[PDB]
Amino acid sequence: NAMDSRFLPATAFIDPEGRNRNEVERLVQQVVDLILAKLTGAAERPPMPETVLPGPITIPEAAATEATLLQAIRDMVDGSMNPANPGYIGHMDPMPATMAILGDLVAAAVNNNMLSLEMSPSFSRLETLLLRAIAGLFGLGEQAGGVLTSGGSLANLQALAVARNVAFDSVEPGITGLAQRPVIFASEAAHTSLQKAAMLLGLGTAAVIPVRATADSRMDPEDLRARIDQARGAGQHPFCVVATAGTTTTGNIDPLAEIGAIAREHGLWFHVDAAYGGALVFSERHRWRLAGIEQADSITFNPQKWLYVAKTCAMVLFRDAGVLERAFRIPAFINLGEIGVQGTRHADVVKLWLTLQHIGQQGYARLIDDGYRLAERVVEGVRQRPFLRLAGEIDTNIVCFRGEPDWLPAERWDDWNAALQALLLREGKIFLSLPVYRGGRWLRAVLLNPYTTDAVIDAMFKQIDRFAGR
Amino acid sequence: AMDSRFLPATAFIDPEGRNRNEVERLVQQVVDLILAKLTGAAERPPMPETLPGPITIPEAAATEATLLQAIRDMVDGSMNPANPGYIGHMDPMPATMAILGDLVAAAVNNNMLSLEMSPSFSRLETLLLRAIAGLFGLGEQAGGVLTSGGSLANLQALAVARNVAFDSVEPGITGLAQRPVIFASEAAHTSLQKAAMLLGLGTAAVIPVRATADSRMDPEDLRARIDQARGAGQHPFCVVATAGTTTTGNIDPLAEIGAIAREHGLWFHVDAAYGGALVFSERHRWRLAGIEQADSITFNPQKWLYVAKTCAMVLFRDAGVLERAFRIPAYMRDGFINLGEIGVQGTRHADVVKLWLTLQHIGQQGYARLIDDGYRLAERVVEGVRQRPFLRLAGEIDTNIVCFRGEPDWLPAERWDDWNAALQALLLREGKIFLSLPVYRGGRWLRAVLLNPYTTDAVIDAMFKQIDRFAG
Ligand SMILES: [K+]
Ligand SMILES: [K+]
Repeated sequence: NAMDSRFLPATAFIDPEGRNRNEVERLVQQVVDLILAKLTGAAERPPMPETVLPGPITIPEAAATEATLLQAIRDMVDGSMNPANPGYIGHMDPMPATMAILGDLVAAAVNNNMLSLEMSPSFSRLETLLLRAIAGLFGLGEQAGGVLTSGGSLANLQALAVARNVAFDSVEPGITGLAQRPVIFASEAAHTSLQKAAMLLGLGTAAVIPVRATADSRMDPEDLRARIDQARGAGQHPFCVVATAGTTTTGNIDPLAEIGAIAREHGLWFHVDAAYGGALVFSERHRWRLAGIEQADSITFNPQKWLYVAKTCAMVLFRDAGVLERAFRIPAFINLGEIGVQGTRHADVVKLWLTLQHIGQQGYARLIDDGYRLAERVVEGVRQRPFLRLAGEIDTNIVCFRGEPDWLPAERWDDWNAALQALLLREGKIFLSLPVYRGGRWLRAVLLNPYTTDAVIDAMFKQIDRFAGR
Repeated sequence: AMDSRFLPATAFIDPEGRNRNEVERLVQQVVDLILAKLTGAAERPPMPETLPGPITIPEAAATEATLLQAIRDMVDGSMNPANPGYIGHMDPMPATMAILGDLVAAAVNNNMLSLEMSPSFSRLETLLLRAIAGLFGLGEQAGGVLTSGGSLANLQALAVARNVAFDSVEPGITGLAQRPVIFASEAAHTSLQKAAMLLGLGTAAVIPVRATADSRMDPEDLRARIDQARGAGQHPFCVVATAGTTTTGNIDPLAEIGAIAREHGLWFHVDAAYGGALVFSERHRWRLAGIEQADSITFNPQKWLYVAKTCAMVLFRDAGVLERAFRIPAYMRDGFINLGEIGVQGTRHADVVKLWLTLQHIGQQGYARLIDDGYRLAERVVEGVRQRPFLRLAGEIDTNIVCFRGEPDWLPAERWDDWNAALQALLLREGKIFLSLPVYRGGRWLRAVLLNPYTTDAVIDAMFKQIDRFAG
């Protein structure tokens, strides 16, 4: 009735008996052609878009023309960041695997819902089985399981929610009746989704007690021990320790076995935030760096980062999946909505499973090796240059470094590194990020793009030398 | 390393064109496969024909043929809301542009975490949500963020309400000596209880207000409960009204409930996850009267605006509240606020692309027409029920949702639940018609959600003929 009417475009929906197949096929092909053109041509667009500024938006009364829509897609693509450019080396945001793109097409077309088994009969079972398999690569044991979540922040929130619920039995009565303030410990280098989660969970941001990190940005276990004693002495109630496997700024890995041993000694939930570094489970050569992770009560891991799955794709894993029934699920197989922060949720398992199959464990082991190799080339270039300083030793394919030119007052180093970052981008078409770290602005390389080469790295250093020598 | 033996030729799209031909062919095969399933969706039943073994992640790359067969299997094993007989849930066939929008989003793979990771999309999302906040009538300060589902939008609205009432961003709420509570209809969404658990309030902090026979919140009982809460030494801080209850699709009286919230100094949140779409219908939008005074609104285009999941938002009448009462005191190099700092999520998929493309292609007039046709089908179901003395309506309808059940006099009330389950199974197996069967009022009820643009009077007629045959 609506679709026959003059108030809907003939291609607004796909007629399920094929009546508008030809019109629908031509519209789809125009969008597919445009996208393939932009992506097979991605190196023609710089890593960051040229500056334009947009006016107030209006939602039209009448249907837009296919022309207007295609032009909108064109402008949206041209105005977006372009991590497919070999020069894009700044963030844990990679070009997507081909199958990941196609898996989201497939997911959106069937439009199933992870909320319940009846709404995702194929997908729910697959996600549950795949995450058991992944939990097994982490060595979490037979009872281990998890859920997919829209982002690592939600995975951290859910881990901390469970750790809180187990410590305080807070599912039904909440935590406002408490005389001792609950607190958690994390490296001073750990992700701010811990503070955001602590605020959301009613613990407040201050409940995340920072633990000293070494010169190489790894948590100091002796300091963790100190801070736990201090918390107890102050009448606080520690309930969780978060170790990070791949810190956001520097990509370093905490000493997971030692941290875990301290958490267990003190009866604290041990959560490992392996959002980035968890991908090392696919590399024989580098997997040892995660040693201790197998004793975690929970793990956060984001395939959208180092496994090249188009955003979002992240999970939280529990060593005992049964805990979600005990200390999460509200009073009322298992409909996944009941045991996640989200209810309705897009079927990320489609792009995850298709991606994992097409690249394979050996494929990831090779991508990971090549990331390390580029990273080590950056480290060597920094070592050859007295005016550059490394943040510290690297644990992953991330290198944080900055200029500390001795001919400049330190008060002007932030300006110097900001200027270098802008120049690398403008003239070298190379994007580094510029995080705040240790109270200063540092440059940050994340060597993820499979098409970044040694030549790009040598090119960056050449322009750095030219900038340094004015 | 693409040059290596260890990765398929098409694992990634070479940014200088080197595998363009191979990538095009692979992409074309999946596109053609998906179009056949969707242009052929009426041949697949609304639900798949009826356990898988443990999964193994393969060492070596899978063949393109294995991958294609996986897609075929996954689709054939999926629910199929595109079937005209799928009429059971708030889960629609996706608009064509929403499918294509997600294709575009995944291809450029930007991140809504921050402006520099989503330079065009972050500004577009902020401006579009101001525009939508304006349609809801929230005023010039109104703004919002997209979220992955309405549960997160409800979570975020209730976090902000709690933070404003208790100054809890930094110290938390463990210090409190009177328990914070919220009020909501006994018909309201369970994401309130889940949100309450997450926020540290406990599931019991959601105090249920009596609803009428038509499943609408009773403003008099809300007042009683607020009085009772304060007498019991609780601290009310928020009232949630629901515009479109999940089971029956009813709309709370937003103006009266909001008057009562404002009278008692409580945050007024409207969960318009479903019914919010009425903002695009001149003819039905009056049903939301009072919503314009809300402190916050949850709205889910993935429901009645046909945007492929997920797509939802939380809107605030004063978007500055997010800076004041949400954002943490404080990885990247205008003054614009990175959206990750003012949402529950940090990294987020660019849902704005399918939303904006869909809104433009359907337009306000298209939605008004879609909504009308939904009310027409629902009214046809209501009429069918009225004619059959063995069927009972749950109550008056407010949206395109109809909850009803068999209560046949010739069977004892104790057997009604099994009668209705068996009818639901029958409609599905014989009729190829899917109705959901929620628990409501301690009973099993049938539930029709009349969303598919291709559901016709004839589908409804067939459902009633199967019901008649079953009852005879
Ligand atoms: K150096
Ligand atoms: K009747």
